[PDB]
Amino acid sequence: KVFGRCELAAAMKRHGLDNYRGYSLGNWVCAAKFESNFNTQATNRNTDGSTDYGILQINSRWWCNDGRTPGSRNLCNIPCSALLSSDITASVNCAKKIVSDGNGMNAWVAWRNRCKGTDVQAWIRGCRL
Ligand code: NA
Repeated sequence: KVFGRCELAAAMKRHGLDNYRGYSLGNWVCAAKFESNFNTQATNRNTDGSTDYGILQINSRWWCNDGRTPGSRNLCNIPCSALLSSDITASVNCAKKIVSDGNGMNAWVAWRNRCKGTDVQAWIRGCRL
């Protein structure tokens, strides 16, 4: 599913991301925009053989099992295909583990390069939250 901007904000807010680990909702929306363009089914392959999955582009080396990533961990205890659902719950739950792990939202290179230090409140302006 391809979310609208305010639709995804609302969904993220109901799953408890606003201000999670001190990261306001506009941070998450901004990171989803550039990681995937709001498209749950998104995937992208990395040089090291891993793949990034879903709205938040979560990586199979550490966080999910795809069966084709050697030696990798599955710290979220889920198959990577669960991250492609129209129901973003599974991705949100996994992202809460990522952002708590020590580097905060710097785990998302699109966030670091395109959202960090910007007026990320823009991303939820206009929305009925
Ligand atoms: Na894995």
